[PDB]
Amino acid sequence: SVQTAATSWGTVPSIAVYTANNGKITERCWDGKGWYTGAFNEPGDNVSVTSWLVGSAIHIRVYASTGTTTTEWCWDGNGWTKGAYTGDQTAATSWGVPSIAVYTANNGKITERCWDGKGWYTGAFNEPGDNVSVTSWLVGSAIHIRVYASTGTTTTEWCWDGNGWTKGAYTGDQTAATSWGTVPSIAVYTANNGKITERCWDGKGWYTGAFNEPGDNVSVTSWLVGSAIHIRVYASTGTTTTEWCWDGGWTKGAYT
Ligand SMILES: CCN(CC)c1ccc2c(c1)Oc1cc(N(CC)CC)ccc1C2c1ccccc1C(=O)OCCOCCn1cc(CO[C@@H]2O[C@@H](C)[C@@H](O)[C@@H](O)[C@@H]2O)nn1
Ligand SMILES: CCN(CC)c1ccc2c(c1)Oc1cc(N(CC)CC)ccc1C2c1ccccc1C(=O)OCCOCCn1cc(CO[C@@H]2O[C@@H](C)[C@@H](O)[C@@H](O)[C@@H]2O)nn1
Ligand SMILES: CCN(CC)c1ccc2c(c1)Oc1cc(N(CC)CC)ccc1C2c1ccccc1C(=O)OCCOCCn1cc(CO[C@@H]2O[C@@H](C)[C@@H](O)[C@@H](O)[C@@H]2O)nn1
Repeated sequence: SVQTAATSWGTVPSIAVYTANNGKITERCWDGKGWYTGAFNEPGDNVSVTSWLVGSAIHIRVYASTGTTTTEWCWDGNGWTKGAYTGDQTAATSWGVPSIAVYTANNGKITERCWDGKGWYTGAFNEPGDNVSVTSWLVGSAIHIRVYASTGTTTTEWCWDGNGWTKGAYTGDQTAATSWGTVPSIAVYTANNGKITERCWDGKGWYTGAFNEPGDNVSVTSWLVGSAIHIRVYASTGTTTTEWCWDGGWTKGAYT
């Protein structure tokens, strides 16, 4: 089946969903007025994405992978351009300049490349895995990162909280992760052999979430309005991606 990556921003919000299909990555966009096909169009068998706002202007980084080569595509308001980033599965997160962290699963090994505003360098993360997802949150200036590494049917959470990578309490399969607030609350979606289920953290242990829908692949994005969380899960079977919406139960979204 296809596989997707999703990012969102702003008050509307705007959403961008990238789809790797038959060697080509395309983009579908929401700006509150219906879904439309965006301008991003590049080769790749795997895609991950991150984005940040500068004022009212979105900046987007899309990581497109073919074989072992990952190309970074940059939206900074004037067309898509090839970024400096130097088969594989990737997952990406960013915070703040910005700083960016890209995790790559390659032949059972997950490694990490980092952007700090100066150049790309190889981060400390090395753990086994065939599938990878990631989420992060700031507590002040302090980044906290959670990487979900999957091998077979086991998914291992790895935690960055300022002083090394520690194995998390979380309990190949393909995952997608999002988080919100300062506790934080986390939600991890896992596509396992045709079905997507949910595991949740609210600061006091992991438990089964209410989301349960079919799909071979999953991506996710979320935003806060005040303290209310809104979540969009993109579940794909074949070339069909269904959007599932949490806005306070889960309802089928308008995405096509
Ligand atoms: C870009 C337009 N302007 C004019 C208003 C601008 C805006 C912000 C900065 C600006 C300039 O400069 C600096 C400089 C520093 N320094 C001094 C050298 C370090 C202490 C610090 C903060 C700001 C910052 C800055 C300060 C606070 C918060 C964010 C930034 C920033 O956007 O940051 C943008 C900085 O970009 C300059 C360096 N740069 C940017 C890139 C772009 O790279 C692309 O984008 C990257 C994010 C990656 O994806 C990369 O692979 C890809 O190729 N390559 N080199
Ligand atoms: C009774 C249990 N203990 C001690 C035995 C405890 C309790 C509370 C804290 C404790 C410890 O430590 C801290 C530390 C900090 N700092 C200092 C600046 C940050 C480095 C701040 C507050 C407290 C807090 C804290 C104080 C007030 C309000 C909230 C917290 C808190 O939950 O905060 C979280 C601390 O642990 C308590 C509950 N908790 C946190 C985790 C973190 O777990 C990881 O991170 C999670 C988000 C998930 O990824 C999870 O799977 C992964 O294992 N597991 N249980
Ligand atoms: C003025 C009174 N009317 C029309 C007579 C009205 C207004 C709002 C809703 C209304 C009705 O009905 C629903 C019904 C549901 N349910 C039941 C749980 C399932 C369908 C949920 C929410 C509302 C909403 C609703 C609640 C909160 C936020 C937005 C909306 C909305 O859809 O419209 C507000 C206008 O905002 C711009 C137009 N808009 C927003 C959306 C939300 O779309 C979803 O969310 C987007 C972010 C995307 O992910 C998209 O694919 C997905 O379908 N659709 N159209």
